[PDB]
Amino acid sequence: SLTADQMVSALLDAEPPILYSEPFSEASMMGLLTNLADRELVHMINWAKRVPGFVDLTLHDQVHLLESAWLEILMIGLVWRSMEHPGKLLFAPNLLLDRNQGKSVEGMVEIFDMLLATSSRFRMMNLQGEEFVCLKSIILLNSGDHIHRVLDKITDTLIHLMAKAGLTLQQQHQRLAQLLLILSHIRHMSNKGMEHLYSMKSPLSDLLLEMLD
Amino acid sequence: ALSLTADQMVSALLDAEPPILYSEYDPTMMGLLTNLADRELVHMINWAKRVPGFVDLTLHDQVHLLESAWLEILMIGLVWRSMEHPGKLLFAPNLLLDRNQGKSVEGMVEIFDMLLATSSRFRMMNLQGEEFVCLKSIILLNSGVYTKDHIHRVLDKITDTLIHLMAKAGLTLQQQHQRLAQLLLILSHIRHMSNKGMEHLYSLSDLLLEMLDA
Ligand SMILES: CC/C(=C(\c1ccc(O)cc1)c1ccc(OCCN(C)C)cc1)c1ccccc1
Ligand SMILES: CC/C(=C(\c1ccc(O)cc1)c1ccc(OCCN(C)C)cc1)c1ccccc1
Repeated sequence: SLTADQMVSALLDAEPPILYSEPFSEASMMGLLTNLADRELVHMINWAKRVPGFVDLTLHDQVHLLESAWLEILMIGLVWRSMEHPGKLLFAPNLLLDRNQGKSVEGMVEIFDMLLATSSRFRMMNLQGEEFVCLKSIILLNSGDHIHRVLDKITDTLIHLMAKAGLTLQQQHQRLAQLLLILSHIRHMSNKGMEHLYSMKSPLSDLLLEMLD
Repeated sequence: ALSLTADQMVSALLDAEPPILYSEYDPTMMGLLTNLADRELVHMINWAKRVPGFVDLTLHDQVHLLESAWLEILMIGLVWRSMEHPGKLLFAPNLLLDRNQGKSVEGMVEIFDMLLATSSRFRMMNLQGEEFVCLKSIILLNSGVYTKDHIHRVLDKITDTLIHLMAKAGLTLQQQHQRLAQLLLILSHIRHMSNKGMEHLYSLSDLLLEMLDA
């Protein structure tokens, strides 16, 4: 219903805050991130409810979308924070880790490097905040009819941002392609992430349902 | 390679297309799929070498891109040929499985329904052959690009090719970048399905370098 520019403003206003973290072992480092993550998830839900077209979906669909996309969203949020910190990841203002410390957790050295590669790619493209919030909304809606019309609106919005940037048509859809292809790499990183979290001993849906309702 | 046109890009990719192989005739499942995939893999190497700008890369990079994308390439091919067979996957012309047949297969418990939905998606989008071969080429160059400027230059060109096909088809410019977005978002799902497959298979850098010595 809305215009390409008020879509930007609405999403920007719905942006979650940057939370603070609470040598490392494997269990203490994953304790830090899990905590930050679970705190971060509360704010993600409130953000999702303010993404245009989300609350119009059934509760069953809202939960399902967040359930499959939550790690993707945390990761692209992490990458966005670490953009101006080459060779490092900004989990929190009080938790900036280089590649060296990432070996505290086994199997995390691979995922770590994939996040750093994404961060450099965003810097190479000089990703804007107006585009970032658009990419993040797409992730929430795509990873899981009405949804596609909303997704089609975000595409127009992204194009609108690139057209106002002074870009000709060729560089516009080229950049659009470049951006969306990164999401495939983000999905990949999430998949490898779920594995590791599954490779651990023992409520998201409970948290999702509790806060969404 | 960077100086081709959209029509020359399409023409090169279409003639680079691998043949649809058959499952081994033996009247008297993962074994059949493994056998089929390994024979398909040999044709994939020949195809990849015909993808514009792929041979401009080093031998090491060619191996890396293929080891990262091979299952995605096989899966999108599976989805493509299963398009006009609703609610059923066409692994081979003589190996056609529907859902209940597929539910009883090793670890295809998750991806079968995903592959069908992807096939449903392409069908209701009316995916053209010219678009398909473009998407498959994109997969080849993009899957391992993060795990280099020439690669992104070829990708941008395949993007230019896709847009041209949509403009010629008679789509408005708004419909053009919308369709392009839809197609590329699907690649995320295909990446997702591949990961699910790789894991199950996990329970190479070698053989590729062997095949590309040709
Ligand atoms: C990439 C860092 C990370 C997590 C993370 C990323 C971004 C962010 O802002 C916060 C954390 C991470 C770690 C643990 C985690 O667990 C939450 C789920 N619990 C309830 C099991 C989630 C994300 C991670 C995820 C999986 C495996 C290893 C590490
Ligand atoms: C989706 C069907 C499939 C295979 C397949 C897909 C498309 C195609 O055209 C042909 C086959 C599949 C099955 C086995 C397989 O193994 C080859 C590698 N071997 C040496 C381990 C590859 C793909 C599969 C992949 C992973 C797990 C379970 C099934």
